[PDB]
Amino acid sequence: PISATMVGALLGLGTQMYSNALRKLPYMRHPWEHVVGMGLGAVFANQLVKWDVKLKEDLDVMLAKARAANERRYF
Amino acid sequence: GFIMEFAENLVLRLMENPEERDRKAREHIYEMHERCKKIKEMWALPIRPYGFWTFERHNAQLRWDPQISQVAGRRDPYDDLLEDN
Ligand SMILES: CCCCCCCCCCC(CCCCCCCCCC)(CO[C@H]1O[C@@H](CO)[C@H](O[C@@H]2O[C@@H](CO)[C@H](O)[C@@H](O)[C@@H]2O)[C@@H](O)[C@@H]1O)CO[C@H]1O[C@@H](CO)[C@H](O[C@@H]2O[C@@H](CO)[C@H](O)[C@@H](O)[C@@H]2O)[C@@H](O)[C@H]1O
Ligand SMILES: CCCCCCCCCCCCCCCCCCCC(=O)O[C@H](COC(=O)CCCCCCCCCCCCCC)COP(=O)(O)OCCN
Repeated sequence: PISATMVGALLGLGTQMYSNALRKLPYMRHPWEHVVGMGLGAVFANQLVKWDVKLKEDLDVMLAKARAANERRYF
Repeated sequence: GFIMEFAENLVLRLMENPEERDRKAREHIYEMHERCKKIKEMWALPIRPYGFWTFERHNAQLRWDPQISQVAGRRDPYDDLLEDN
């Protein structure tokens, strides 16, 4: 299965070649920044997944608190 | 052997457990309906909670003014008169 790095690195390479094509350049003009983009995409995707997990748990805590506060009107 | 004696059990391996499929279907229905009820309850929450000002973060002044009511410019006139003794 995709492990958030086979997608992040692919998106990094894709955006590197995408920006490379918008300047009417050969797709693999500078492969060193292609590797840099792969690494950056992998790192950003991993950070996004971790932040999503943290954000979901914090949101669950906030919803629990809000529900507890709203329940107090009945009791 | 011959082709069909192997293609038969090949297809049989390819096909899945129906008992697992039925169990997963009834399960998925159960938790999906429970979560549906949960989301329906969640959408019922008003924008303004019942407490609101009761919350400690929404006062910010009941525990700030008492430590300020001693500075000059906020004192009751009858505070400096009898403070000498
Ligand atoms: C933009 C286009 C997106 C196109 C891709 C779509 C394809 C779908 C796959 C997207 C994908 C990555 C997102 C990539 C985004 C691209 C980067 C964007 C910027 C580019 C630069 C998220 O997909 C999964 O992520 C899960 C995250 O929890 C979520 O599950 C829900 O979460 C709960 C919430 O709290 C919910 O409560 C709950 O119901 C679900 O459990 C779901 O989002 C989903 O199942 C792939 O899964 C990846 O994330 C995790 C999951 O395991 C894996 O790493 C984990 O890390 C530890 C956790 O810290 C774990 O401990 C560890 O075990 C694990 O290793 C990865 O290895 C990989 O599998
Ligand atoms: C969202 C999911 C899908 C997207 C996934 C994205 C994947 C992660 C990103 C991958 C990026 C890979 C790019 C490859 C690395 C290239 C690095 C080259 C940097 C560089 O050459 O330095 C300068 C280029 O300017 C620069 O490059 C710096 C300016 C860059 C602008 C970035 C602005 C960030 C702040 C705003 C973020 C967006 C906010 C939106 C709300 C010099 O350039 P030169 O030497 O060629 O010549 C001068 C031309 N001036």
